[PDB]
Amino acid sequence: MNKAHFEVFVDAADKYRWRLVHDNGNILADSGEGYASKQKAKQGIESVKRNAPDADVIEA
Amino acid sequence: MNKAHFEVFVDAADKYRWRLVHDNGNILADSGEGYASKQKAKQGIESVKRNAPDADVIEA
Repeated sequence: MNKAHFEVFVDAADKYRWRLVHDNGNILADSGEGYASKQKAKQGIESVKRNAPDADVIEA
Repeated sequence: MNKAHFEVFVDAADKYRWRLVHDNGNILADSGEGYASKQKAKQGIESVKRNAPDADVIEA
């Protein structure tokens, strides 16, 4: 029912990162970290999809 | 079934952002955005929970 998709790309330091983008083109989320493997980047996405929908937001 | 939680904080420019952190203490995701409203930060989280678990990852 959503309109969005993840995209893994390379950082300025040749690192694998990702960002979630809505149909409009706004950044919804980002990997936060950077790594030297595309797999790990994708693992971050799957890690978030497995925690994000249940994780509670607190104001630090 | 998970171990994580969202946390909203201030950027170097007085902006409200957030990051998802697992029990391990690793950054799973980040807002990617940065704005002067705490509400917007939290809106980003809810928006990601509404797109992330359904969004498909593309390797750019």
